[PDB]
Amino acid sequence: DAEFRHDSGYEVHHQKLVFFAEDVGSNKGAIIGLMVGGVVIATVIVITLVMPKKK
Repeated sequence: DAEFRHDSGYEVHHQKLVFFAEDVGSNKGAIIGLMVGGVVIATVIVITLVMPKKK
């Protein structure tokens, strides 16, 4: 039993982008730190997809 419990997608897992973060960030704060970083790095890429079609 592990499939009906309310936290099944956290109790049971396999591949996820945060497991690169777990590699560089020493600790939880830095591991989410880095994932919030990732959203800032991916948001800048999305801005620059848009300015060459708009300008």
